[PDB]
Amino acid sequence: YQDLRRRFFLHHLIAEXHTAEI
Amino acid sequence: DVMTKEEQIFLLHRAQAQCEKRLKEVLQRPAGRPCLPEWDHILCWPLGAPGEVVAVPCPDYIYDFNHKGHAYRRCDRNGSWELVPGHNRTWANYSECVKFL
Ligand SMILES: [Zn+2]
Repeated sequence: YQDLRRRFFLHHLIAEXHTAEI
Repeated sequence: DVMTKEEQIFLLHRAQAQCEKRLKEVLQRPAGRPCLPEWDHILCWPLGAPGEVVAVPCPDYIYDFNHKGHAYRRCDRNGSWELVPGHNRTWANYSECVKFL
């Protein structure tokens, strides 16, 4: 599950980050 | 061998500290008003010339990113990073970095 924990944290950074499609 | 969340967070902290040192350094150079290094919680954006589209390799310390890709900002002609109007956000395109997530 360590892969999921890490990736799900990255999800938050990207959501809060990648803004060109807003 | 797996990279833990805790290691990934450490690597972000290390990149953030490097970004702070970088900003302090370039601020001591001769300059006009380029867009300045900024930490966004993923990347340290480098100096940008007024007007230019700034491309950064998707960072190698983010284990899950597409390292063959680039992320993009734009420096405006006044030397300010381009914004997303109506949202409290700087414009940044990370689509290439996340295309296989
Ligand atoms: Zn969550």
